[PDB]
Amino acid sequence: MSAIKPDMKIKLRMEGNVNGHHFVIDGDGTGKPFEGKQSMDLEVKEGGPLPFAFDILTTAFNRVFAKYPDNIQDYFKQSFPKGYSWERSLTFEDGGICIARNDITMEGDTFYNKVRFYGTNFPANGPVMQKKTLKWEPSTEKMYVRDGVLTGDIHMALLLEGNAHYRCDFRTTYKAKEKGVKLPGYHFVDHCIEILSHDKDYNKVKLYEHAVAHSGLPDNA
Amino acid sequence: AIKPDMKIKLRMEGNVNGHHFVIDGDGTGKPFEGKQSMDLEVKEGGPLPFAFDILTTAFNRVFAKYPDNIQDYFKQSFPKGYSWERSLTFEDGGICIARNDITMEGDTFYNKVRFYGTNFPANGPVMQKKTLKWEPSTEKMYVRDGVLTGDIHMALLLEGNAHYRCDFRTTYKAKEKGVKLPGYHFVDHCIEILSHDKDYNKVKLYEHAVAHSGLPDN
Amino acid sequence: MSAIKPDMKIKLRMEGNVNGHHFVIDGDGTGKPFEGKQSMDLEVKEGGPLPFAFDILTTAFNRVFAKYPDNIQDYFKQSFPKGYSWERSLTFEDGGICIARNDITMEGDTFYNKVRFYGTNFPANGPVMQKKTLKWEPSTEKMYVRDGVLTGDIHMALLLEGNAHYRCDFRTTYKAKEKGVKLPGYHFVDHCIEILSHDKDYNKVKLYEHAVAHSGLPDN
Amino acid sequence: AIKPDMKIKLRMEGNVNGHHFVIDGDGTGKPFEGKQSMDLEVKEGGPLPFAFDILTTAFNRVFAKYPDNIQDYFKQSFPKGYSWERSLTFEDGGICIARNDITMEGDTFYNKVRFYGTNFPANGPVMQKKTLKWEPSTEKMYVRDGVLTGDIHMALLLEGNAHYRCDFRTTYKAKEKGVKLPGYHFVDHCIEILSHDKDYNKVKLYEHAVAHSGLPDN
Repeated sequence: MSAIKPDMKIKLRMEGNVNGHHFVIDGDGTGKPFEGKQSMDLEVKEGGPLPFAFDILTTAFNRVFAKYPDNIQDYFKQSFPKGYSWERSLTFEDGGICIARNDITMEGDTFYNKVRFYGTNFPANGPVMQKKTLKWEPSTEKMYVRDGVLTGDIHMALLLEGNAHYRCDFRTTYKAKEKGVKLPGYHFVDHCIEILSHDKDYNKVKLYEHAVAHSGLPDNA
Repeated sequence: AIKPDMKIKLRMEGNVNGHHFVIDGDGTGKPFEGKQSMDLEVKEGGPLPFAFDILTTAFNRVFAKYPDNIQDYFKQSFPKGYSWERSLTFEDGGICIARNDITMEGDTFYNKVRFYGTNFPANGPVMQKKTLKWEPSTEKMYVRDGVLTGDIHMALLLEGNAHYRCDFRTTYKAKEKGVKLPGYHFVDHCIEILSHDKDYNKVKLYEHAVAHSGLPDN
Repeated sequence: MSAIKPDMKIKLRMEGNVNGHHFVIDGDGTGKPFEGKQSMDLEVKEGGPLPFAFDILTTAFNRVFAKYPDNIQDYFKQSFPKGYSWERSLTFEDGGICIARNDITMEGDTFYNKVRFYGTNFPANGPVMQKKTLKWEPSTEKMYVRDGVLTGDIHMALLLEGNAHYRCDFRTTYKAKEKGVKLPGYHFVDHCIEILSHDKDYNKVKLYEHAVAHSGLPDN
Repeated sequence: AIKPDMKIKLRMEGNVNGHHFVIDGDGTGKPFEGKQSMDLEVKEGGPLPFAFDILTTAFNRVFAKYPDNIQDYFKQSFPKGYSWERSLTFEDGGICIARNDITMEGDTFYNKVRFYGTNFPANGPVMQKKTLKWEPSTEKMYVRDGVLTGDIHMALLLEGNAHYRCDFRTTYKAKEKGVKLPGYHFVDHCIEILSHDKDYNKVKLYEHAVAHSGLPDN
C-alpha cells in the first residue's frame, strides 16, 4: 500500500558544516526498494573541494532501500506515501562527533531528501581532516524500539590507508510522519555502502548501497 | 584593545528536533571582571517548543577573569577575534552542535551563533520543559593536536530535584596565527537566567566566569 | 589445525565479584568447533543464590566454537595447542561496567577455562540488580585488528520483562599465546546464546551457544 | 568520632591487562584538613608492567575539607563507614573499575580495595609507562536515584605534553541507614606521587581535597 514502485528515482539536497567548513551537495539517483539497492550521483555545489574525508557523509546520502523478508514488519515502506524522517549521531573514536537529519518525502516515482549534517571536534591531524579514509566496511545495524521509537545502532568502521580501522558509533532514530505505523520487533539490517567512482577531489561521486534485513542466528542460517 | 566595559550584539539561528528559530541578543559585560549579561528576544519560531536552557551557554570566553600567571587565549585573540565549536551530549541521547564566530568593532563584540540539535526524546525534560537551571561548573581547558579545547561536566537541575547531565566539548580557535596557547587550567562558570517572560520569548541572561589553576593554588 | 577435534570437552571455573558480591561457578560442557556450537552445565559453588541477573555472566562462559568459512583466517583454531586468552569490557547503558577474562588452554581433547568476572556501578534499581533480564538477543560481533591485536566489538542487548531492551557495548581483545598466528582481516561473527534450562535460583544452569563467522554483504 | 589525625591501612588487589598485583599501603592524614598521605609497597606482581599513575586515585573522600554549608556525607558515614565503586573510562578504550570498602575503629581507617583494568593498547601511554601525573581536577557531586555520585574529567599529563583523558564516575554508599544526602556540590582534588623507587615497588603518595559550591560562593 505504500504506492512505492519497483524502480524509484531519488533527489537529494544536503547542507552542512563540519569543523567550521560549510558545504552543499546535490544528489540524483535511482533505486530498487524491494531488492534493497540504490545508487546516486553526487555533486558538491558549495564548499568543494571538501577539506575532510567525503566518506563521513556517505551514510547520510533511506532505509526504504532495504530488502525486508515477509516475516519482519517493514516500518519504512509502510511510512509511505507520506514519508518519514530520521536523526542520527555519529560518534567517532577520537572525539569527532556528527549529527545528521533527513526528511524523506515521495511524489510519484521519486523520493525527495532534505538532509542536514553537522560535525566538530575532528582532530586536525586525524584521518578525517587529513583525508586518510578508504571506505566504510560492511556493517549490521541493530533495530529495536525504545519508548515507542524505532531506533538503530551500528558499530561502523572506516578502513584507512595503511589498513588500520577508525571506528564510529551510529545511533539513528526513525519516525513515520503519520501516526499509527506499526513498530517492528528487534531485528537486523546488513548494509554495504560503496563509492563506485569519484574525481580527484570528490567533487563528483557515484555512490551505491545494498541492504538486507534479517532476524539473526539461527534464523538467518 | 579590549575595553573594561563592552557591548555585545548577537544573532542565533538554529534548528532543534526539526524546529527552526532565530534569536537576537543585545547586552554588555566587563571582560576583566569575568561578567556579562544580555537581553534575548526570539524573533522567529517562538515560543520555543523545548527548554530554553539548552541554548543559554551558546549565548564568549573573553568574559572570564584570567589571573596574570595564566595565558589568556581569548583576550589575545582580539581585535581579529576567534570562533568556537561545541558538542553538547545529553544523557538521554539528545545531541547538539553549536558554534560562534566572534568579531569586534570599537567597544562591541559581534556574535554569529548557530545551534543544531537532534534526538531529544519527546518525553524527556527538554521537550517537556522540566528544566530549572544549569548548575555552576568548572571547565577543564587543555590542548589537543594544537587546538585549545574545554571539557565540562554540565547538569541541569530539573523540576522534582533530579539532574539531567550533559557533556560539553568546545574547541576554540583564534582567527590570527601564532596566538600562544595556554597550559592546562580551569575556568569556573556560573550562568543564570535573571528573568524572562512566561513563554521565554524574552530572556535576561547573566554569566560569571573566573579562570584558575586548581589546587593547591586556587 | 589438527589440534582441534570435531568434538571437544570443556572444563571451566569462574570466580568473580559483582557489586561487592563474591561467587565461584563451575562448568562442564562439550562442543563442536566446526559446527560453531557448544553447550555447558554450570553450577554455583560459592555465593549462591546470586543477587544479580545470571545473564550478564553467560558470554563469559571461547571463539573456537564458531563456524569459520575457508576464506576467512580462523585465528582461534590456529592458536592451539598452546591456546589463547581474551579480556572483555561490558559497558552497560546505565553505568554498570564489567570486566571479564578467560585464559584458555588445551589438554588432550579438552579446553580448560580460567575465567574471572568483575562488575561495579550497577544501580540497585537497574535490571541487572533487580533481575529483570529475559535473554540476550542474537548479535553480530565486528572483528578487526587494532595495533596487531585482534579485537571484537558488539552492540548487545538484553531483552527485559516488559519488552524493552537494556543495552551493552562489548569490546573483547583476543591474544594467542604464541607469536606466529596469522591475523584475519575485518570480518563478522553472528552469535546466539541461550539458557536452555535453569533451576529457580539459577544455582544450576544449562547454557548453549551457536556462532558463525561471515564477511557481511554482498557475501551472505 | 573522626579524629583530627587518623592512620590509614590499606590493601589493594587487582589485575590490569591480565597482570595480577597486590599492593599494601600504610598512611596518615587529616580528615578535617582534606590531606592524606600513604606509603605503598608492591607485594605481588612487581615490577608493574603498567603506569602506576592509573591506580593512585584508588589509594577516601572523608579526607576532603568540607565547609559547614555543605552536608559532609563521608564524615557522617562513620564509625560504620561507606563504600565506593568507580569506573575509569580512558579515551583510547582502556577501562578500569575499582571498588573500596572503608571501615574505621579508633584512630584507623581500614581499606579493602580492588582494581581491574582492560583493553589498554600495548603501545599506549599506560602500557608504555609514559604518564607523568594526574592534573588537579574538580569532581561534580550530585544525587542520582537516592545515590551520591561523583563525575570527573581527569587527565594524565604525558611525556610529550599531550593529555590522556579519563572520565571517572564514582558512586558512594553509606553502610548505615539514614545518612542525609548533600545538595549538588564540587570537590577540588590534587593528587601527587611525592616520590618512588625505580620500578615503583615503593611509592609515597599525597592528596589534598576541598569541597565547595562553585561560583559565586568560591
